[PDB]
Amino acid sequence: NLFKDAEAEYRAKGEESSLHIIIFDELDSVFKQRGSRGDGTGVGDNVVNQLLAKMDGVDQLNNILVIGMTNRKDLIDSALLRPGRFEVQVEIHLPDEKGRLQIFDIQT
Amino acid sequence: DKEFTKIFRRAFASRIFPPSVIEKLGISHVKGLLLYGPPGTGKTLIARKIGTMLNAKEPKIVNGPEILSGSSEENIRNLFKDAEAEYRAKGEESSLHIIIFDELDSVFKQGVGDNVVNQLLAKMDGVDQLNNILVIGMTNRKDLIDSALLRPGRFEVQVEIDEKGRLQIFDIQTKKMRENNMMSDDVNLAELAALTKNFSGAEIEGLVKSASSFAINKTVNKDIAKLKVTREDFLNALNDVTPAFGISEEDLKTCVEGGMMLYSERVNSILKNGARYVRQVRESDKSRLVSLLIHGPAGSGKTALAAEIALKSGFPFIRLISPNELSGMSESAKIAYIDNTFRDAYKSPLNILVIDSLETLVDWVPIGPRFSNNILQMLKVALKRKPPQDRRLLIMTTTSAYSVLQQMDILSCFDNEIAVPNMTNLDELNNVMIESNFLDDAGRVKVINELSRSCPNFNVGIKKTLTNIETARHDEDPVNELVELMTQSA
Ligand SMILES: Nc1ncnc2c1ncn2[C@@H]1O[C@H](COP(=O)(O)OP(=O)(O)OP(=O)(O)O)[C@@H](O)[C@H]1O
Repeated sequence: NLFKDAEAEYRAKGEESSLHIIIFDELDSVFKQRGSRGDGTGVGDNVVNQLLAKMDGVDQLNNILVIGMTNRKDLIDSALLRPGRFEVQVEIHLPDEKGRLQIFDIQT
Repeated sequence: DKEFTKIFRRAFASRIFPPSVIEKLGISHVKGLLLYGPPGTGKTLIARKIGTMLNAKEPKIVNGPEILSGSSEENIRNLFKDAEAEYRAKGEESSLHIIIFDELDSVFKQGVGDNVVNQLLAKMDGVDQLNNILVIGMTNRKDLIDSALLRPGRFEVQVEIDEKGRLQIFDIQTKKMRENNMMSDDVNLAELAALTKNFSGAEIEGLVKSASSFAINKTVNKDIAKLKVTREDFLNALNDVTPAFGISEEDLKTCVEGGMMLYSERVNSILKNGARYVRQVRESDKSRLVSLLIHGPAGSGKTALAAEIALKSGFPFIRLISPNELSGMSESAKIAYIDNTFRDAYKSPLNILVIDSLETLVDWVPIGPRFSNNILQMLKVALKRKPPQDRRLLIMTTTSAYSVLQQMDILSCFDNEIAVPNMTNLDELNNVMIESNFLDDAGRVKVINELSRSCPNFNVGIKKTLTNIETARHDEDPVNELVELMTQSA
């Protein structure tokens, strides 16, 4: 239900469609490994399948950029770490001394 | 092509004969074909091409993970309705139906994933004699396949899935940019192929996009006509993408990083003997296994010499077994790593294998004495095993504890020994000094005079000489350092 606006604008205006960006906080919360097992309600697996279907079989939606912020990459399902799905991964590490000075300046 | 011939000749031959003969004799057509290999080999491509090439029924492509849904069993059983009805209508005349299940191991692991197996096994064999259905199972991980399916009569045939092809796919990708006169002539595609050794198609697309990205950056902080992709972007973008392979040929090149000096003729003699043995292995058809031992005082330099001989050999296959690779492993892991390293040397017409510091692999310490008997026995057995038919090995092992090996009685396993004595005459020191351009002529003439009056017999290893020269270069370039230091290391 989140992608309806992008689909509508794409269908309406071809390549003139503006850029729509949606960002998923706490990505590892729901999209854990889809082979966890447990013999119970499967709503924790069809969620990944739905997102993967709307992200891979996009039907040529080329005006969407999803940003995912997390603290533990290892827990993310491996199926989403491949070309065409979350390609670029940027690591943010601890600041350097000059960055420390910049942060101190900004804070004060 | 070889697999393409095997699968066609052996499996897909029975259907050619007139149907009545098959019906009468009772010969049974092979049912299962398992194509396996690393990701990106194109297993899906081959699966698709097989159906069209053989003029078979339109393939039913179904994703492995999508199988997840009693409705899963309903789908599995419904899959076979068309083939069952078609065979019922005609019989032996039914056309060949092919079903491909991508990522078989995803759902067919050792309870939807169990009921699916139940349905498939119930339909596949027993009451049914449908020889018109061919199921192709493709998986990147062969070990994960259920044992219930790994048995005779099911998936009998297993098939395992280059530089030129890589260049061709590069051309395929580049066509659009090259045609529109936006590519500089300096870019050598073959060079990029030589750089990309362990990359798959998606990685190639990624490198293309990143290299273009650098050209994009060059413009943005109406001259769009000058947007050109340069070789520098291709060189720079290589840092983003990464492969998932490994090579040890580099390890055999770093061991000689310090280079040769030819400070004495015996070095040339040893090299000559090595080139003789390599030729002997190359030419004789009876000598299918040659073992050599290279022994000498510690620090004289033995790994570098063997690595040099191996690099001069030029054989298709060369490898090194060094302690560094085994560090941190448990015993049951070392014994398997050593076994695998040997088992991978029997798949090529000519092979060279180098073993480094034999006594260190065995964990020898003289206080006990303590050592690991299992690895010792494994190596002793391996060093005498003849390779399979028509394949030839050359093994060179380096050691520094000749006496210990004598005690263990392992010495009977080697065919010949080569001794490498460390330099003792000041002439060799002069050669090394001129080779290392340590000092001018006057200093290099005074050093010998200073030494001759203090230490007539030199007896120092080359490694120590090099390190001493390096450390003396800084404190006091004049002789007043070196002669002392070396006298201290005598
Ligand atoms: N025959 C040789 N001629 C010239 N340089 C050599 C020769 N052998 C070894 N060296 C130099 O010695 C350096 C280190 O020697 P190397 O590692 O082979 O010693 P080693 O005696 O095998 O060592 P270890 O003491 O670990 O048993 C190499 O970088 C190489 O440049």
